[PDB]
Amino acid sequence: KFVAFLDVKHFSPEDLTVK
Repeated sequence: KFVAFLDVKHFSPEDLTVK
């Protein structure tokens, strides 16, 4: 969840891991 390094973007199509 929240994988965009934006910390303000709901979800992302480039999810790699839990991070």
